[PDB]
Amino acid sequence: SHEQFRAALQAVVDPGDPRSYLDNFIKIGEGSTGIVCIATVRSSGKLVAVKKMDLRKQQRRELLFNEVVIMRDYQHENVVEMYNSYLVGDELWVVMEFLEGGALTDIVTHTRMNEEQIAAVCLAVLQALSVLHAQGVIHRDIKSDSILLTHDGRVKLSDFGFCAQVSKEVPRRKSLVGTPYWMAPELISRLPYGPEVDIWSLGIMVIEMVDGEPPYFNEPPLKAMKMIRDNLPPRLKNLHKVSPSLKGFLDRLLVRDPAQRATAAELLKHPFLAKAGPPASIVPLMRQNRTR
Ligand SMILES: CNC(=O)c1ccc2ncsc2c1
Repeated sequence: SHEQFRAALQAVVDPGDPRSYLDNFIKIGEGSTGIVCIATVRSSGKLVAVKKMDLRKQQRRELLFNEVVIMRDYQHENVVEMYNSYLVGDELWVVMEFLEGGALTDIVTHTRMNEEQIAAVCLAVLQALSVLHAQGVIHRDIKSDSILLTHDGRVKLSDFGFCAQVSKEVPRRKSLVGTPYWMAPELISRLPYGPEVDIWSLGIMVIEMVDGEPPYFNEPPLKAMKMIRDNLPPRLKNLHKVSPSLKGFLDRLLVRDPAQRATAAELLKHPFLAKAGPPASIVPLMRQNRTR
């Protein structure tokens, strides 16, 4: 019953209607759970983003609860700040920070990132992931689309709609969740899994940043998963174009056996990350500075 779920949700969200203090909604994007508008706080002129998820157009609508679990409990500097959540009509609305340097997908699609810039992205995702993983939270949809930048070039994780939680009582997850190309093979094999699955997907994102797209991006989703499961770790299209120090890094990420994969915390001490630049090194890549 759609109505029963709307009622369940009302019990966990902030009361009211944000359209009472917001002005001039403009669509800026779409995910798989919903769309993203920006609005203007009416009194102050600050901008915010509002994530709009229709309750009737979800694969599993119980995952919508993840938005509020994360907003309540797992806020952190390398994670998007989510301010309030409402039930509006038949939609859930999350008001959050507007990350105005946009998504990393736009950068990888049109640009050639260098290793200083790649290393800064990787560092900041791994800061986030170690902290989350230590609390047993697995993100489960790591990809360029999930990484947002501020105008001044600081990297934050987004799109926690598919995340899940592990612990002594529930030590592994079993669900088939994410975006096919970035899925870890243990996950595709339906092994029970842990946070190691985010480390694999980060690798795939490294390859995004190096090659421009993930492995097997030309096959339909179903066939490429078969491919990930069977064949060995995918190779850079452009192996010759990467320092041995970054090959050394990717090699610790794209391990098929989850037990021998690196952890977010171990990978923080890997030498490839010493090359990380500041935030400012990423600013040139953004569409508003790229051609200028
Ligand atoms: C393609 N753009 C986007 O999807 C986008 C951009 C900024 C932002 N700030 C909070 S959510 C969010 C999404």
